[PDB]
Amino acid sequence: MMKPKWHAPWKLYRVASGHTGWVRAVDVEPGNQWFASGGADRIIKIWDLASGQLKLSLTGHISSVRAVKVSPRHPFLFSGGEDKQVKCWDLEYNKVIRHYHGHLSAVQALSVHPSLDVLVTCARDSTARVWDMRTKAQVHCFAGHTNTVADVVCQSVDPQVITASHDATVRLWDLAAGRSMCTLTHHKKSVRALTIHPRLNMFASASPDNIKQWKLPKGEFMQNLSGHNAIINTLSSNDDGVVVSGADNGSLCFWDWRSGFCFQKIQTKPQPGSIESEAGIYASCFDKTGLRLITAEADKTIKMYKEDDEATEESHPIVWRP
Amino acid sequence: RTSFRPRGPEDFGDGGAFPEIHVAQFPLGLGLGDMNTLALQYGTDGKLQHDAIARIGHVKDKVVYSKLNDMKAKTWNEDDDDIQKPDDDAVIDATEKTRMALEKIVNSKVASAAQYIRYTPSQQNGAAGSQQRIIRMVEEQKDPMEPPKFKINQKIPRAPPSPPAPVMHSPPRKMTAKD
Amino acid sequence: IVDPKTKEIKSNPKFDQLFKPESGPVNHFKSEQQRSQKNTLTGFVEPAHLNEFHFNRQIRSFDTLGYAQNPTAESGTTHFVGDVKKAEA
Amino acid sequence: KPGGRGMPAMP
Amino acid sequence: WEDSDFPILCETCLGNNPYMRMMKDKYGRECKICERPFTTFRWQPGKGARYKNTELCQTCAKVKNVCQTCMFDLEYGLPVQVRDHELQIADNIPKQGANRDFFLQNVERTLGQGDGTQPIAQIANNMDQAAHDRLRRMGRTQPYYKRNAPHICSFFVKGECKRGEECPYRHEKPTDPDDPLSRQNIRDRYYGTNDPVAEKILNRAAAAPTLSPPADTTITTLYIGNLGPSGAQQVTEKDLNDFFYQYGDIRCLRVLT
Amino acid sequence: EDMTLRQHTRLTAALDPDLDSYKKMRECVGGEQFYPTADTLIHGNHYPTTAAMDKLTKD
Amino acid sequence: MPAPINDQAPYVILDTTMGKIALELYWNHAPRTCQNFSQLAKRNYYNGTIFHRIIADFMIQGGDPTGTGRGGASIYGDKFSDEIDERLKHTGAGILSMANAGPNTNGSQFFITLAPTQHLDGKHTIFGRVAAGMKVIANMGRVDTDNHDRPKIEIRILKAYPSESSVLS
Amino acid sequence: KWEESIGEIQRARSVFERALDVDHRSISIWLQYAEMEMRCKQINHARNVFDRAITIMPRAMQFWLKYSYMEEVIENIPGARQIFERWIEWEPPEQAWQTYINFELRYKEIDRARSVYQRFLHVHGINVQNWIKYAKFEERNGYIGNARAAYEKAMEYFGEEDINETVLVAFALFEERQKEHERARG
Amino acid sequence: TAQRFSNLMAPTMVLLGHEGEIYTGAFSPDGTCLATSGYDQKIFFWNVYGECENFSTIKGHSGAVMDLKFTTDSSSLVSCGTDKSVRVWDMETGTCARRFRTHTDFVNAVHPSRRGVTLVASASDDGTCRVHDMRTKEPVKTYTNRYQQTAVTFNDSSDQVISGGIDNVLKVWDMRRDEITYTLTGHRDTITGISLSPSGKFIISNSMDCTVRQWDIRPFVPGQRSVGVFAGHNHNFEKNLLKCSWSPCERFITAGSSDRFLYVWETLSKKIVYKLPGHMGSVNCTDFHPKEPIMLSCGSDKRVFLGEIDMS
Amino acid sequence: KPKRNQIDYSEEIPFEKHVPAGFHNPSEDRYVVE
Ligand SMILES: [Zn+2]
Ligand SMILES: [Zn+2]
Ligand SMILES: [Zn+2]
Repeated sequence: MMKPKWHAPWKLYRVASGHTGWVRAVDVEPGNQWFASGGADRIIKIWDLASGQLKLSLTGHISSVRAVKVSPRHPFLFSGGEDKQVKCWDLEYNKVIRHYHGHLSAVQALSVHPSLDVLVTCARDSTARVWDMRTKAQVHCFAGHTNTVADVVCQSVDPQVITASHDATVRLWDLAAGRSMCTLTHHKKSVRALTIHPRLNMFASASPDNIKQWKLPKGEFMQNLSGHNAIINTLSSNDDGVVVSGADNGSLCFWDWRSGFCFQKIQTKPQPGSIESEAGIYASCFDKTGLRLITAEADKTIKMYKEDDEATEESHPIVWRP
Repeated sequence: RTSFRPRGPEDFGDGGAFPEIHVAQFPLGLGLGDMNTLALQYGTDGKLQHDAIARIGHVKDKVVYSKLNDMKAKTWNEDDDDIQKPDDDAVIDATEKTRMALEKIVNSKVASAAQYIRYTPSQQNGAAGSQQRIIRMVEEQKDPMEPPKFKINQKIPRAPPSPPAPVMHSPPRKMTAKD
Repeated sequence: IVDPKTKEIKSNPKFDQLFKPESGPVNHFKSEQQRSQKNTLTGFVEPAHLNEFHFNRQIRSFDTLGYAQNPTAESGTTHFVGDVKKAEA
Repeated sequence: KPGGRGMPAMP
Repeated sequence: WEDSDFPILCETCLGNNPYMRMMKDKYGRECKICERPFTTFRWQPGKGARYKNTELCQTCAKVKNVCQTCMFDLEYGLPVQVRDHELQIADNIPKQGANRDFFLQNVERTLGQGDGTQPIAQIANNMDQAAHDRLRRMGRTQPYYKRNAPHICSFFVKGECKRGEECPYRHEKPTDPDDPLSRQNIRDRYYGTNDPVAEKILNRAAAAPTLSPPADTTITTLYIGNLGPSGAQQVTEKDLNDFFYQYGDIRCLRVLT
Repeated sequence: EDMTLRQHTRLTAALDPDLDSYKKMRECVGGEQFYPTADTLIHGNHYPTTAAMDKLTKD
Repeated sequence: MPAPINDQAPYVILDTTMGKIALELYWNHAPRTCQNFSQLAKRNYYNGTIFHRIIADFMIQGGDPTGTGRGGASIYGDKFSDEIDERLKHTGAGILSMANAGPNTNGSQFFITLAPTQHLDGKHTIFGRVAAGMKVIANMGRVDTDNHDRPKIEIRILKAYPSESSVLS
Repeated sequence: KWEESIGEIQRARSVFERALDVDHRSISIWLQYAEMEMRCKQINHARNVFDRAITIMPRAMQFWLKYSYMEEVIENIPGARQIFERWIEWEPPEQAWQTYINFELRYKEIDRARSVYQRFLHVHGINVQNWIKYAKFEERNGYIGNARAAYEKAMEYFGEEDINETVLVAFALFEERQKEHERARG
Repeated sequence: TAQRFSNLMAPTMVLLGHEGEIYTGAFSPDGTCLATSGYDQKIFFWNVYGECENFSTIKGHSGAVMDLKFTTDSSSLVSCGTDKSVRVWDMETGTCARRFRTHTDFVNAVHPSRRGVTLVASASDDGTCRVHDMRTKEPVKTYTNRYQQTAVTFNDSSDQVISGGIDNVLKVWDMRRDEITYTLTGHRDTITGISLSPSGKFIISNSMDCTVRQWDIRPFVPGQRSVGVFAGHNHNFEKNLLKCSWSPCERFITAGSSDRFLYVWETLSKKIVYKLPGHMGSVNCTDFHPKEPIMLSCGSDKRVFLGEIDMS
Repeated sequence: KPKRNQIDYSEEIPFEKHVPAGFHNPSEDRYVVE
């Protein structure tokens, strides 16, 4: 290894409750004012970021909402669910203006392209599908994977689409041609999560064996972030270099991206009346500053984490230990 | 050597045929027989490319991942050059290039539901005395009142997947019978 | 120095950087048809813009008289095609 | 717009 | 569906006039061999010809290296059955509907990785130079243009051509229906099975005279003739030396000018 | 994976190497190609003897 | 007493990704062509070049720094005249001959034969033969190529030095 | 298998090729596809099947074992060496290197088997038992000077401050068994 | 990275917007812009630099513009066409300053006097050279030759009119004598364009015989006036009036070609220096930028190509 | 009775996936049919 950059501890500071089913998705508005959250109660809840107050609950999915993205360039929120629907919510009317139909089974994730008017969506049907945001046309179907596609993330340069699957592969896609120009086989188990580093040309992906870092655009393997032996199903990368990987058992490890050193291991507590089997984390997001981590939980709460303001290197030391 | 003649493959030694000896020289099997299987080959790193099998049937795509040293860990706290994000010029150039590339799909998808050609034929017996033809290609007028011409309710198996990417795992971790 | 054949040429090479002939022997096995420069299965298709009037004139001369002016670029000495005896007479 | 020169056929 | 700028055709189908008018019709026909709709091209190869049009699609042309109308091979101008014989290309191409539709899809995928200028692997990469020579030495060199004349006028066969000299169709004897050349099928001619004209070629090519060594295995002598008279027309002993030491070690060369 | 060690160690214990043919082959092939490293281009295809192909078939 | 080392060395040795090769240079048949090849080798001109052409049972060609087949030069300036002399012929495989874009246009590009080719005689200048490594040249002729006879996986040359004999190193 | 039983080997091949499009990570299909070729004496087909299997799933020992064994039974033992060499290039588990050692020992190639150990300890040297097994091997072949040096290098490797009892006991019992009793006591 | 030779936005620029065969194209002598026209009758102006935006488009001809030249001060564009008319277009106004309505057939070529009073030489299918003075409706000179004249230029002193045509011989008319003082004989077929060297010592003349011949037009020449012959280009069955032009340093010459290639020859050696591809039809007109090493080429393909060349 | 709604699988090899190219020449194998 090499020298970790030091990162402050994160502490729990808010617990919003009000979903009646598992909170499956979270995303933060570009201006950082509010975050949406879908859940297994088939309702999308919009919450104020600074005060936690529930602005609005948007209802309209037939079953569990489990992808939610706020468009960086449009006044739109996109969401998909186990009912195979993908929906565009016009936030200037709080109404579903568009549907994207073609998925054959549950929509697992969706990602909204940072500079095109393009939306990509995963499903259990082992496809990622690319949508024209305007005309709802299915500009591509990425029929590469052989088991359900669990995550997708978009970026402006090639590979514009990266996809993770339960076949334990990650694939890099040519979005112009619509063909996978790389397959990263290194995971032993289902790859449920992806994150792209917001300021390095590098991305990460999680599976119960290992989180792996990858240099883009070729996707060559950098290093494992080893030892988080749980069904990891979220990855969030901070702007400063923290990465965090919440897991199905409700544990919540934070890592230095640069060294891979796991500096903190939170274990989440189920909120009252929930069973110890409900500790799990189903999604996480950073706020746009990168100083509030929002996590979505199997206990139907939304928990929020904040850097400990008073920590300093000499309070929480890192040595060298290669 | 001009007094000498080879005749057996061993007579040349390790060298090739002799141009000063005007006899038909076959320093190995070369030229004795007559002219499905790719040939094993050294790479530019001097290793032997047994994993050339993994490259058959691909469009020269990036999945050359077939060596252990591409599965071993690489630099930690990387050298800040390749790892830097692409610049604004790159994201702009990529956006426009990809935009117009998929515009051609969607416009041709929502529409789904003089000019000449100079031709240089290879069959040079040809048009009379001419290395080249030149032809006016008109477009035949479609009748707007004519319905779709052909059945397309056909269904056929998917194209087979692109050949297997090598599996590239960490070695197995031994299960005890306790596990 | 030289610039190989490419989908499009950006940088305007000199004559000697484009048209310098390929050195060395040539395949005994491939026929001249098979060695020929090509783009489709049977030849080099490329778009063209003729004058519509003169193009029509040359068709009808070949059809009706048996000869026409040669359509090739770089036609060299072969100025007429078809029944060249009538063209000269 | 900028562009480039397509190489034609030759004798 | 498949589309292109220009059809895969041989020069006898295009005619001697190097200036042509041609019509393009996207998806305008189904391919005679695979029913897939394909961009059709239609042209008249010179005056007195009929309007010809492309019959195969380009994948079926590429998967046999054949002209899209006449379906002769594009290299030698021979029928497929002759060429597939000499190159030992078996009847490998699937023929049943769903089976060969699947095959053609993979061909089109495979050729789409190439440069577009090659047929399928079997024929793009066949190297039997002796077989190439056998084909070259039997392919017709001149373009036969008579195969673009109009059809024979059935009303003239009925003896009642009511158009007279305005009739574009031919007023002449049909081919006798007992001759097997009158009874041809596009599928037979494409896949190269039971093709009448192929068998008439193969038989006459097999009937050509050939060298063959004698039973005298002790003989290693070749007579050489047509050397011309003595003098400046005669070949030198060096000429035979340079041409024939290519093949093997001459023990002796005797010149008889 | 452990049963194909139990098979393979059993099968290779039950295998008698013809060490006299080994030496004859070593002299014919030569030292360099007879002890090939991972990435030395072995030439000399070795298509088996029919006795060996039968021996493999029985195995 | 043996002659001192000088530019007219009898053998030149090349090392490649596929193999090490040694050539015997025919100074008494083509002195200008042999000295051209040696001085280019002495200037490391061939270092980093590739075999851009391979035709099975015919020819292996290399020695163009551009790898296009059109480039290359010579110590005399650019093109120079052939040294045709019919005491040498392309009598078999492993003949080394000087590749040219037609008569009197020799340059740095050289080709090695893989077959008896006695209709190329007089159109190219023979100037050596393979002295060692015909197994490598036999392997070179097995390398699969595209339809332009260019190897799909490159063979790269990166050594040039003269030697008094075919001994490998 | 059924197409093989009817003698339709070309059909049987295509069926296995179509099976591999469905699951290319199934070791059973690659082995059954391989075994049917070598049942049919299709040794060059079988070699191509194994080269693909070991290319695609390099960590599955069953392909390397079955392939190198086939190439050994068929008496192409320099082919078998290169398979083991290519295996060792993946730095495989300890059990892989043992089969390469055992391969060389069955041909009485002691100096070859020695070289595998000296590479084996560069990879799996951390396991003291690999280090003791080497010195037992050098001892059992009578290279007692190498066996002694092997134990002395073991002590050096694991560090003469972080001293390892298992080396000391094994080394001491070795010198005892070589009658170097004053060294054993030492 | 790669070498650059000009302020062009890219080493080659493709200018698109014409609707017909571009017969003619010229740079402004100040180097700021270029003007192009042909069968589509509109005259398109393009900046040489930046986006090369089509900043203006003059209209007014009722026929194809066969030839088009700037006046030397760049304040006016002369143009002539199949509407039997020469027109002078004011640059600052964009307007027809004069319309010499006096030819009786198609005007094939035009050339303004280099200096002094502005005179416009023109050659026509009526067989006449005419010199028009801006100040008078009537022409100053009418030189009736017997056969259709396709190309014209003044000499540099603007006191001889040089013309060629169907008779293949170039006439040189001396404007104080009103006689042909000498003729230049050597082309095998009809002349398609004549252009005058910057120094005025030499002219080139393109012909359907597929040669360019360089002629010495100086007052005294000690012998034969034929300086040399260039070859390589080709004229096809379209029989376009393929133009020709001089490099501003005179080291290089160009001519239009029907073979799609933009040909440059070196004046001293007569070797082809450039044979650039990229057009898809007859390259009808070619010109050099007056201050910077940039090539203009105008095709029958409705495309204009601008690009750098190494003028070494 | 005639059947035509499907390929007869015994007529020709169905959906034949051809064996890839490999370093060992497959045609050296001679198999005798059972
Ligand atoms: Zn078809
Ligand atoms: Zn045809
Ligand atoms: Zn009739």
